Amino acid sequence: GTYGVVYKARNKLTGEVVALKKIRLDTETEGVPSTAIREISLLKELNHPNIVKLLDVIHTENKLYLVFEFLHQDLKKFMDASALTGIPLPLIKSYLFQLLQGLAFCHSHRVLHRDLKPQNLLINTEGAIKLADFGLARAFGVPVRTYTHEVVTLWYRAPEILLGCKYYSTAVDIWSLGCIFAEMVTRRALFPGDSEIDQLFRIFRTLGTPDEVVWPGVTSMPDYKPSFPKWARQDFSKVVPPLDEDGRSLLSQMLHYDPNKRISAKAALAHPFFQDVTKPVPHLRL
Amino acid sequence: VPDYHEDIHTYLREMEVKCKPKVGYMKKQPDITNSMRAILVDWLVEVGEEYKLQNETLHLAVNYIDRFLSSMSVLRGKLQLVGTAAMLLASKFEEIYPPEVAEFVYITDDTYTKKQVLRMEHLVLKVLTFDLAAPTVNQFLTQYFLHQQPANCKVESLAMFLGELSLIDADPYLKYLPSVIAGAAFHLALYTVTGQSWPESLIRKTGYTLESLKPCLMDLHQTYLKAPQHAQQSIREKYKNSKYHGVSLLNPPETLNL
Amino acid sequence: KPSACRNLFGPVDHEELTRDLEKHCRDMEEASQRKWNFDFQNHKPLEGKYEWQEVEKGSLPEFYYRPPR
Repeated sequence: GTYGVVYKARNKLTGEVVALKKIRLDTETEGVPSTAIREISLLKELNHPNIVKLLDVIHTENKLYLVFEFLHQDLKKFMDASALTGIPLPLIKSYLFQLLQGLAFCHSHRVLHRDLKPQNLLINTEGAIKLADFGLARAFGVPVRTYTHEVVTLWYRAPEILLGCKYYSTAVDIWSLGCIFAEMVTRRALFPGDSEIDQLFRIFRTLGTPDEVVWPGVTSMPDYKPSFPKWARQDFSKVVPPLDEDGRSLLSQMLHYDPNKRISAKAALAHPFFQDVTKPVPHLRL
Repeated sequence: VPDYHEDIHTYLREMEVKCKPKVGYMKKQPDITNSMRAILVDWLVEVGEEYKLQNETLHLAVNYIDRFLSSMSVLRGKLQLVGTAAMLLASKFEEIYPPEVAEFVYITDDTYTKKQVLRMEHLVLKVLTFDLAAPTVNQFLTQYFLHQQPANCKVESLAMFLGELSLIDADPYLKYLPSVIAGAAFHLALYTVTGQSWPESLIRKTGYTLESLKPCLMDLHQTYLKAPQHAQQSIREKYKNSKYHGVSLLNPPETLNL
Repeated sequence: KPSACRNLFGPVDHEELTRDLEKHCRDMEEASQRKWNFDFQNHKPLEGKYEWQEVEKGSLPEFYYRPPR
């Protein structure tokens, strides 16, 4: 499936297989895409074992080449492939741990990924999972200013963004990661909305419609509407049934409405859920 | 969510020492001068205002310019081209909606062509090796503001005003780090508006004191004092606007209390 | 017209300007083509040490061929 080819190559040493990525450039108007400008500038500042390495960039007369670290598969495809099998908890725990490491690194280097989804998390035969695609990433500031609205693939978009938050932060990436965590457990997306309003309603039905108590200021947000149906919060054990006490604890902390209360990637790294983490190789052949 | 504030502050302190243009680079330029540079930067303040771009975008562009001029020889007729290319790159990097190339060509009163702006863009990226995520005086100020006793928008606007003035003059500002210029701007602005000084909480954070900031402060106070007589006036005009509480109109103190 | 709309240091020799820029831009080829034994100019693999092979898009993660937004 999928029309086209990609140049791949193997050398030796530690970083032997690499993939070539190429961009055609508009010479009379626009020039280098700003997405490429953000990904290249930011990615070259993010050398971490859980962040897919940008190894080189070649800017020719009308083309821009990106030499990346090569990885076998992506999480969406892995989950699709394991759709009827079930990913072992030890492998789920290892993936989450590693994703938190990679995310924490991004944040401590003032970069928001802003588009964390299974398709952007690449995996290899050794049990490693890495963050890919920083085309929508942005270098943030302290305090954060107002940035691009309604970012993040719908299914993984935090309610702050949906409610029109004037300012959003690192917490938008933790929400996405919480959705992916829940998804690795069932292989089915947590909140597959069909529109912005549908996405919000799905979140409210699962986590309950937020009030001023749960999320101070929620009812003053730009896109908040008092017409919102008031759903009751459901037993967290019901959100993802297979998850244990520790898993549910972490997930609930990752899906906290209040972005100022939602757990940080570095804080999550110390949660008892990881008390037994290891690095299993995938359960299916890649 | 102040969870990463310290990590970030430390990371920026590390990166600013790297993304720092050569202090005496202008001597190596066969044709351009500090005065031509002041002229270029001032026009960029105007361009930033015309297209309602962020102040960060302006600071980034100046960083790119100085780094490019720190290694590339440029004749006076290509200087505005480097400036336009740098602003385009900073807009692409920082802005939600960056102005199109045609808008940048227009704004130069049609001095260069679209293809030319793009080839220059190609050249700046190559020379800077795509390292565009540079720390700025603006990024540090933004962090220091979180230490106001209590928050004052007039202090913030005046501090931002002082930080921008530092951009115009390669001599002496090229010799100070963004974090230092930001410290001096915050203190001078705070002192001017409230009579208070560099907070001790900020000494714990930065490790800077008025003593370490002094040299920058002496320079900055003089710049602040002579500002109404400067050949370049786009920043002063910009800060007369009520958006910035008309802070450029305020009177600088005669002396400081160091 | 607006006030920001200004030329700063005079008219430019467009023919020579474009030619000077073309030259300067002709740098990114050198050592990279060397390291990866690939001719980025002509998009043609070469030399050896990196066994370049064109693989079909369905065999590797879609990220690798995904175009910018």
